[PDB]
Amino acid sequence: VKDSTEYTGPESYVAEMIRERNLDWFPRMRAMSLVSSDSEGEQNELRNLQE
Amino acid sequence: VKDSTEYTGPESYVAEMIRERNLDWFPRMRAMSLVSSDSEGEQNELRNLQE
Repeated sequence: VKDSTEYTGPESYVAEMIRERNLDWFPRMRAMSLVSSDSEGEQNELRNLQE
Repeated sequence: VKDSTEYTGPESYVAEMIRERNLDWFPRMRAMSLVSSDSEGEQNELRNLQE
């Protein structure tokens, strides 16, 4: 010691206490992805939106 | 025998045981889509981000 956790818380716790431990949570996964999908999120969003 | 489942575980379971069976789961649806939406996800993301 040781420280861390332990110390942280425990120590404180102890011291003190309460809670610590736990809650619930642990493990589961939740995120893982979910936060990893967020990583692709900043990996495509600002890239295309700047390019 | 037979183987497958059976064997696977059962056988072982037996041997052994624990757990196986179951848990919771089954069915529901959851994904289916959901994994299918993931299929569109690789079907557009890397496509546009390479093109």
